[PDB]
Amino acid sequence: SGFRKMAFPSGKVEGCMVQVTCGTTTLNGLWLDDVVYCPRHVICTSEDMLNPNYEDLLIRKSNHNFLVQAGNVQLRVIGHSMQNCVLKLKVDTANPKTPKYKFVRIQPGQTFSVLACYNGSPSGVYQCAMRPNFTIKGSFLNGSCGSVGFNIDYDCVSFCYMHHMELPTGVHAGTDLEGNFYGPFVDRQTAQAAGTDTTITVNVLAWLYAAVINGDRWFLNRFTTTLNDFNLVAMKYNYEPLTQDHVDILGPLSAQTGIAVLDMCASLKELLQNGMNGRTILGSALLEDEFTPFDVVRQCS
Amino acid sequence: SGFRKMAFPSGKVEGCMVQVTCGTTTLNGLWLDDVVYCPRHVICTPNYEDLLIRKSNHNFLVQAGNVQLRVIGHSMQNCVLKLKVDTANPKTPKYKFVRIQPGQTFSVLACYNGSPSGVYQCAMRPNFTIKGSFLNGSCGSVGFNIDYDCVSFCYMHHMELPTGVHAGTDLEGNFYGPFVDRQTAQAAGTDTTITVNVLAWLYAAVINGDRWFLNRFTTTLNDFNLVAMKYNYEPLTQDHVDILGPLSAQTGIAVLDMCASLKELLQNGMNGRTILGSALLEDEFTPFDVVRQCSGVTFQ
Ligand SMILES: *[C@](O)(C(=O)NC1CC1)[C@H](CCC)NC(=O)[C@@H]1[C@H]2CCC[C@H]2CN1C(=O)[C@@H](NC(=O)[C@@H](NC(=O)c1cnccn1)C1CCCCC1)C(C)(C)C
Ligand SMILES: [Cl-]
Ligand SMILES: [Cl-]
Repeated sequence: SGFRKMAFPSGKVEGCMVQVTCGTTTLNGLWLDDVVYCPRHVICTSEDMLNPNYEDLLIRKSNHNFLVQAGNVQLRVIGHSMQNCVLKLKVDTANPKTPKYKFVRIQPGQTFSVLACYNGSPSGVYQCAMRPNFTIKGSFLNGSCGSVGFNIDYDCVSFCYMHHMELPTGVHAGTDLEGNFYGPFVDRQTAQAAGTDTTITVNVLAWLYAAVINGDRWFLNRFTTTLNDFNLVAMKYNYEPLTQDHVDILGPLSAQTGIAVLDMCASLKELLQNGMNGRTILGSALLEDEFTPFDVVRQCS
Repeated sequence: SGFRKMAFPSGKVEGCMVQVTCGTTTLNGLWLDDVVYCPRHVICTPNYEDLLIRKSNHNFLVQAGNVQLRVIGHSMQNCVLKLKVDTANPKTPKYKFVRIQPGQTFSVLACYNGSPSGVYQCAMRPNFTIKGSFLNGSCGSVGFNIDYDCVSFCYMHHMELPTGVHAGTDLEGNFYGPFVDRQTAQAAGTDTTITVNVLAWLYAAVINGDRWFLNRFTTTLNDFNLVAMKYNYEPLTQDHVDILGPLSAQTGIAVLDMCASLKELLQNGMNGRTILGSALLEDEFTPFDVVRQCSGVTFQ
């Protein structure tokens, strides 16, 4: 029993972390096989972060302008290339600690573990979600760029995030491991508005199912709703629309608990109307939206 | 910016986890140097001395991945089994065994069949339980802190209590709390809130720009402790005040000034507001956890 914000064990990722220095900029890189991946803005100066011409800056660099440190060992850079907003440094050594891995681009609502690192060394591991507005609510200080997000379903590491910047509201933006930003963001210091964030409805329902599995029934009611009436109400609380895909996805937790998906929707509608009235669900006084249907089945079964 | 429930990096501990099988019971062991540690209840179907006498070394199946370890010795220490093996763990980190106090936090590496499955942060509750997340097969999962490349092992998981909270031992097999490794009736005591940790988390909030709950008021240790008692909060000691000293100095909010904030929150509630995305007063971050996370301390 119990229900925690549970991260993946970080060891497979810790053995991939290195420090990358170009100029006076030091940040983290990810060493897989004979390639180090890091944010391309490691090549930028103070005098040019508004409108950097990355192609013009990179052509001016030598392999020897990149200092790559794995523990107290310098790796030899024998080549460099840019893929979207990630820099790929070819190095003379394959990482002997390279795990089984893949690169996956995730959808809003998906969860992943972050290993927050400084100077190529890990500080901590925590759980995050890709917000509907394509930010993440991370915990990152200066130096954390090149920290990664990952899942480890079944001994294979799925890299899904690389950290690049903090927005003025204190939330975070970054790329997949192909260097494509999540959301409308660019690696420039120009002003860039994050969309209004919304609550991940399918995740809140998954968590209510986790609560029932763990023996909490207080918030259930005798009512049902149509999907369309649910979405009309939930939109008024800045909840994401629930789609038929989401209803299908909740089918197995519905089967395990014997509570129909649109019956649980009616419970959520009442909780938005009433609040908790001094009660808690799985030790929270708020409706939690950073557990996916898959995360609930992983932790509860 | 940002403030998350952050665990220690788990890599040093992942390389120590093994599967222990005795008869029909499979659970987790911790492999350090040439010894595997696990709950003594692995030998059960209790008179532990007697049950153990009847076991030869080959009764204990220890697997480190798909490699069998050879057991050459077995002894009991309190409620832990120590299995001597013929090979030292070449992945043994710098470590020590420590016994923590109620209110102290640590990371749990939840494991099944000797395989790490997840990591989370929790606190030893004032009632000596932990609010963990554990299914059948999780016994022998361990809790730990890291302090500059040294792993301090503090917890080994033994059982779930009827309310769904968890009980276990230090790595010398001494239970936290008034629990026994027996199928008899046992209950979590009334729990209380870890006051010094709530104050640390309000400092984390202020560092992260969440300031609405701050007020002009200050209090006394004596006046606040009468309010703490009233709200089933642990007493705040002068040592706790001294421990929050760095956060007082960094934020400009003295501890008894923050206590007057906490009094108002206990008396009044949060009036529809949140702190660091919580509608509850969070008590599973220590002062050291807040300094750690907000200053970017790393592990070697
Ligand atoms: C990272 O590269 C790093 O760890 N570097 C090691 C120390 C040497 C670093 C992480 C900093 C917290 N990231 C950055 O420096 C990035 C790079 C890459 C893209 C832009 C630059 C600047 N930057 C930032 O994260 C900045 N963020 C911003 O400038 C945002 N704007 C504001 O925060 C802001 C605040 N008040 C008024 C006006 N603007 C913008 C917002 C829109 C998207 C782009 C970033 C700082 C300010 C350094 C956090
Ligand atoms: Cl996805
Ligand atoms: Cl969290």
